[PDB]
Amino acid sequence: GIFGAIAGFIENGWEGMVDGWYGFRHQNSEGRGQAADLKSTQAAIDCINGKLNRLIGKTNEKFHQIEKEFSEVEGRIQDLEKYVEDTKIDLWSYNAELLVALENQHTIDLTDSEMNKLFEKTKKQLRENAEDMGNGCFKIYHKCDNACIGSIRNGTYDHDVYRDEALNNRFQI
Amino acid sequence: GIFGAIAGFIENGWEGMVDGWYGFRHQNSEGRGQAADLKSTQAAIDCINGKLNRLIGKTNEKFHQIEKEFSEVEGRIQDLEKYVEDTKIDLWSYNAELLVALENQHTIDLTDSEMNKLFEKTKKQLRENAEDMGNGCFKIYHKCDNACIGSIRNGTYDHDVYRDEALNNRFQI
Amino acid sequence: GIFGAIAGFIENGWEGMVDGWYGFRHQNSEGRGQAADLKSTQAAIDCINGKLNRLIGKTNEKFHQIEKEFSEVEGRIQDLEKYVEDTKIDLWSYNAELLVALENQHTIDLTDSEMNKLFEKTKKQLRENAEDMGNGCFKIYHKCDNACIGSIRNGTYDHDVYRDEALNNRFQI
Amino acid sequence: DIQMTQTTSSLSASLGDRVTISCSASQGISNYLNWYQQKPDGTVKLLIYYTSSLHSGVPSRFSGSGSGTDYSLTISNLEPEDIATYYCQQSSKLPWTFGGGTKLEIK
Amino acid sequence: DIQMTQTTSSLSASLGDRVTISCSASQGISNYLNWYQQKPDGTVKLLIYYTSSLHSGVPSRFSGSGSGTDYSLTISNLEPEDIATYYCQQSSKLPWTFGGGTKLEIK
Amino acid sequence: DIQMTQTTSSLSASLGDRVTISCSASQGISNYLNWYQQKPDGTVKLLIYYTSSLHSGVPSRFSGSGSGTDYSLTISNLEPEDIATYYCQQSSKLPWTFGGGTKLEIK
Amino acid sequence: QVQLQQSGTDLVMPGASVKLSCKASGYTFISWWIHWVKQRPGQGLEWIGEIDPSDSYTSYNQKFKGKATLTVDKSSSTAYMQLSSLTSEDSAVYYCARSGYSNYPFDYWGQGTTLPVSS
Amino acid sequence: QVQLQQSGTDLVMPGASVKLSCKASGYTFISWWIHWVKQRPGQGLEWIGEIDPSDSYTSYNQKFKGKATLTVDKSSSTAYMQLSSLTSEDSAVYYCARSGYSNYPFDYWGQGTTLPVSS
Amino acid sequence: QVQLQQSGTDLVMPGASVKLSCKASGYTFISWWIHWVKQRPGQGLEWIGEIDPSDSYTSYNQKFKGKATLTVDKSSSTAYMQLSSLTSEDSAVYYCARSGYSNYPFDYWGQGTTLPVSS
Ligand SMILES: *[C@@H]1O[C@H](CO)[C@@H](O)[C@H](O)[C@H]1NC(C)=O
Ligand SMILES: *[C@@H]1O[C@H](CO)[C@@H](O)[C@H](O)[C@H]1NC(C)=O
Repeated sequence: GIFGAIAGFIENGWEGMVDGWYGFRHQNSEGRGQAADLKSTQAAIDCINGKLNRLIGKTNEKFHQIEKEFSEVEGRIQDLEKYVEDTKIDLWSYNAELLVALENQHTIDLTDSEMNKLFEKTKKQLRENAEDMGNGCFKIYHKCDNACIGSIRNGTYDHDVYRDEALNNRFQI
Repeated sequence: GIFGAIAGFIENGWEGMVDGWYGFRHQNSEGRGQAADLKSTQAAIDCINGKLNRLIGKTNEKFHQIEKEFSEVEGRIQDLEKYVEDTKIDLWSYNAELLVALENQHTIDLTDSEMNKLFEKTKKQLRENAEDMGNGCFKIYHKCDNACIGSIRNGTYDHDVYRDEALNNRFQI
Repeated sequence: GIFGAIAGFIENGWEGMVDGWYGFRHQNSEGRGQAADLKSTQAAIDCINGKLNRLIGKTNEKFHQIEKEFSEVEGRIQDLEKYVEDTKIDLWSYNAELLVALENQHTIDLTDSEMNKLFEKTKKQLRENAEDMGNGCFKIYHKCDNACIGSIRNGTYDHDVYRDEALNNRFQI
Repeated sequence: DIQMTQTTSSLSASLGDRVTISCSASQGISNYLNWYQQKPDGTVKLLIYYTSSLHSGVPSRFSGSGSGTDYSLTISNLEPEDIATYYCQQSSKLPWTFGGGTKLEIK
Repeated sequence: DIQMTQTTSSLSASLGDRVTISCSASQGISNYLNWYQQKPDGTVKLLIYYTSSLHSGVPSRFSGSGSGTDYSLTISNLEPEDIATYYCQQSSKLPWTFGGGTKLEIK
Repeated sequence: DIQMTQTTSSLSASLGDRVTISCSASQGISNYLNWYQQKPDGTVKLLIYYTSSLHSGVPSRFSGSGSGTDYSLTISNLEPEDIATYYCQQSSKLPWTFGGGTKLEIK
Repeated sequence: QVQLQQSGTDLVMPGASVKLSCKASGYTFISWWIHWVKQRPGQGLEWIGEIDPSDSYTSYNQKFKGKATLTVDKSSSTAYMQLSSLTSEDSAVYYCARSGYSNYPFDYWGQGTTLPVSS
Repeated sequence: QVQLQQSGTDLVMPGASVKLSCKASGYTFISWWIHWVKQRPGQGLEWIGEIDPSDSYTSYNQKFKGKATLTVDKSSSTAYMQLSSLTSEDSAVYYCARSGYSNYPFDYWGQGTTLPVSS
Repeated sequence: QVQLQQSGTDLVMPGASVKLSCKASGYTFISWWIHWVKQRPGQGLEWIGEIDPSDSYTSYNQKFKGKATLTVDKSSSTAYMQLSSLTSEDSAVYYCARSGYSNYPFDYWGQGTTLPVSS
């Protein structure tokens, strides 16, 4: 079961991240900006590289086996060898299909989870000073000199002076 | 990965939802009524029917094989044939059990996730117009008739024209 | 760990929780106190013991099989029997590794889901009488948070007689 | 009160031909019109619900379509067991108003 | 302050006897009574954390039951190593109060 | 405005030498220095972006490092195609200012 | 299977009050709504009102506001209409209908209770 | 294993002040609470106070409020309990106990420090 | 392949206005920002302005406030530059640069349009 961010609330992707996978993009009085989040990108990269570590490079040595191609036609032994080889090939093909499907589903779930986790971390950081617009953005109800945008991303954002002002901007008329 | 919706805050299923799988239900001054959500129902139906496409219909052709029932008692070869067939049957039975359990768990997680996603979408639609009552219904603090109820069910929500009326009743009342 | 609670907003676990798996901890005017949540702990134990009843026991009886150790060299039949046994061992080793990895991932995701479910249940119980600080704690604003009107966080929180939003929830300094 | 009308109060048709029961509404109902089969012995059954969905037990012979104000019910393979009176009903605005009825007859 | 009461200050029971030690509270402590064992040399050990939950390393002879204000501790297979003073403590309302004690003796 | 300086306006280095180009900023830029190479015919390409990441198509001989106000661009093995003018540009505050430009020559 | 059993015919004097019945069986009575339709021999079907058996929610037609009262019995799984002041215009066939909610089609109907209001 | 090493016997003159010690080993000192119980020869166990080694949270009994002060040393994993104005009624055996939290049962107990307050 | 095709060379009289062009091909035009850099024949690179093709967001340099006016054409995938009141100090080579965003680096550059402002 996916979360609702990668293709749901996060509408159409950004394509401007050339360094990170997840990140922030703001619009302050100083102008627009984009920045990547290293933690969620690194976590997703770590799990995907681990999934690659289970598969790439890990092979089993099989030196001597049975004959799998027969020029002559025979009875019980040749039929049994062909049956055993076909059974092994079908079982390993089913294993490969199931493994690929399960890891692709888990990778999609992981990326959706990481995007939702970053959104929820930002929402918990902002407290009652910002609002969920449903597009994935945060209408922050207090102006700042880009120091707040810097302090939200790393994780050093507090309510500070921007609590009474944010509440006054939220609750008017 | 249970999202805690189908068995969580939603106490019971709605026997009477004859069309659709997920839906809304309101209580207005113009009376009660309810209707289904086509998008989440179609997504769940799409994934379940995709599992049905990869399961139902696709069968491998096995024309000639080995003997699986023996009337006489020879030793070495009939015991390797019986061992090979028993190994194949045990491996495919384990594959069937694991596949059924994994697909059922993924189906239940998906159907929980769709309900949670639709709940979070209609929660983000009404920022300060509704409060989570925790039973699945939202206490929307303004005069909402069937027009705005269907607007919430529609995606054409405004959340700004009713904000003053939904902010006085939410706090002062 | 996709819900981001056990390694997410909860910075560390609690050594000393000797009765339950998930629990509540507070510091109000009547002193510090701890209690365990029986429902989420029991659900986690129920699913893990379901896995344990699937795995522990349920062993198939295999009385007569083929010879798996050979003291001499024969040729075709020896190679076929060794190939069949090696194929069975490799397939069952892959099945065991995949089953262990998938069930460990599901167990960790289930734990994260149960922690997030308890957190969201407490948040929906509190409604506007508390703010989430992002550490997994709930700054509860009225009085007697978990001594006399906070043993009722077993499902019976009134959240209406303590609608204290004027103290510090919506207040200016 | 939304007025629900049917033009053909009594439709005459033989066996084995398609009949089109047209149903007109005063205001605009999106897809909330349904069809009821009133057999002459008093038994009433629901055939088509929400203008496209087939009710349980209803054969595939009955079908319906339409959008806005004009609505239709199709019985392509009219059998002697299908002789009855057909009604409309809005499920859009209270109160739920029904149609005038359409009683078929064998020509 | 809740007063812990233990009327059987001194109890006599021989080997192999099911001895029951009861601790009564002033009011309901809601399943929060602990059991402690003080050996005569001076070592105190927790036996039953809360009620009907054995501490780690405690033998299966010790068991507990009770709810509300009446709680009991059962030693079904009393041995010379099990002869000690037994205390009851609540964990409901500060301050944490202990019982008068119960010393076991050989009759 | 952040004044961006490059003291080595003209640098002479032979082939195969590890040439080092240093760019200094007035305020601290936080690893937001970008490196641009301008060929003598007018073509400009991006080589190192954010001082530690290789742009697509850039050969592995180009590398960069630095923190705070001092950053460096390192070419491990000089080649005849690498004779060009190099610029440094910040990515911290508006306006986005560039360096004085370092021209590469042959001794 | 699902059925909605009704009484056949009730002979009621004019100006009196009657309590019709609609016994519900074969399904969970709480989960599904019960409606009421009146059909005159010279007129079409007329919707009277709806009832929610979970909490007895009432919403009647404007023409039948003071005429019918809808009640349910959760123990016996029956739905009642309390018709008041029956006149000559009230002589019609009354149907009880199971829908699912207020805005949903009537899934299963009753047999029809003819109520001749005459002396 | 979990041990709570305690002093054996301290001879203190009456009217003076003593600072008992309870060294904790075998477990993480920060994440487990430390209590203090006083047992007279003629009385039962009496809980004095509790300390949280994480942030030095203090909450004592009402009887022993000015008598005892609980401090911890996270570097040496030792928990102290300073007694002030010792009288003849303070001559008892003092136990240090590790519980797990404030309202949790005392898991492991110390050896007990006998404090004869006599001249 | 991604490239930014520009005009070759425009000979414009002094005191006139010019509209340079930077045709974008090989990438989605609305998802990447376009910048403008002026290089004097003796001096270095000087950033002028940036444009967001999605909604025509404008933010120029302080010196080039009234000189430049950045516009885009999403149909033809071209980004314009309305330079006004050209003088002797405006005769330089002008480059257009693709970018991920405002702070993201100049990924690809145009061929450069030389603008000799002479009579
Ligand atoms: C934001 O995080 C960075 C680390 O990337 C560090 O400079 C500091 O913690 C924060 N910045 C400031 C200016 O405090
Ligand atoms: C619902 O949405 C559709 C298309 O989005 C359109 O009919 C209109 O915007 C909405 N209609 C109502 C009745 O809200």
